[PDB]
Amino acid sequence: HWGYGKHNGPEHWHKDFPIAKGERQSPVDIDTHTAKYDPSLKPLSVSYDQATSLRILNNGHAFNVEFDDSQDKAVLKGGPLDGTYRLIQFHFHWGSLDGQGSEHTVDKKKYAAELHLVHWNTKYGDFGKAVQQPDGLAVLGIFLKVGSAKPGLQKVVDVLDSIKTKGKSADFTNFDPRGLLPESLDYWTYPGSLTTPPLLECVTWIVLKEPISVSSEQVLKFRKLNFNGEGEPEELMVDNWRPAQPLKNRQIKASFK
Ligand SMILES: NS(=O)(=O)c1nnc(NS(=O)(=O)c2ccccc2)s1
Ligand SMILES: [Zn+2]
Repeated sequence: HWGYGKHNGPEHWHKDFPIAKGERQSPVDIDTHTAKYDPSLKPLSVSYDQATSLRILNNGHAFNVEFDDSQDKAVLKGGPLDGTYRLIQFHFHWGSLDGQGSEHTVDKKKYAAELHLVHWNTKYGDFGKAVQQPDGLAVLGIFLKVGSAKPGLQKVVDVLDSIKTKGKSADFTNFDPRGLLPESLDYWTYPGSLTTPPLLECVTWIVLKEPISVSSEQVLKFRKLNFNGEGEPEELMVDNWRPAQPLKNRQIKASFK
């Protein structure tokens, strides 16, 4: 099965998922001097006041926090988007060391981790249909740097011991993702793909300029998770990030100058 090890990592994915060598794969390095300011881009509208989290799951390559998306509770609109996108899950990618872990990079700089808030376009009726469309998903990406603790993250950090191995899940209600956002919503955007198999090219990426800071202790707890199932030999869940892919015939646009 695919994963992040030496024998089944990103460099091998293309044998089972040939779209890995596609025209708009992600992630990609954001060159801040060649990104184009676009004054036509609108501010992001993040409406998370009615979000309903349900549970947290270790899926063997990350942990997902899942939300109820049966109704327009937590939605993303505006920015480069047309239409309403519903939040369905968030997850992180992180490194074994503080100098790596993010998927996108900024002028080749890597961050300690990257938060992905995944949303789908409600005009396609369900998530499975949305992932088959070029504008079906919108993922909000937020960088994490190591510094002062993020109070909003601690609820997540404290439950990780309950889902240490693959396939474990726990109830995770009344979590407010607003506590994970930076102060500013300035962003870069480009058309891209999921960064894990099946690597579908259905994503409008929105990457926030301002990182959030988390403490060393907080990220350390991430690194104690396991890729393996219970009873299996222990493999720590670290470096679950895909390297930057070529930009090809794409333009990254900036919401700010
Ligand atoms: N890193 S990333 O692109 O946001 C994603 N990686 N895995 C994801 N999972 S997911 O959206 O629930 C998903 C699950 C099944 C098929 C397509 C997408 S999103
Ligand atoms: Zn992701």
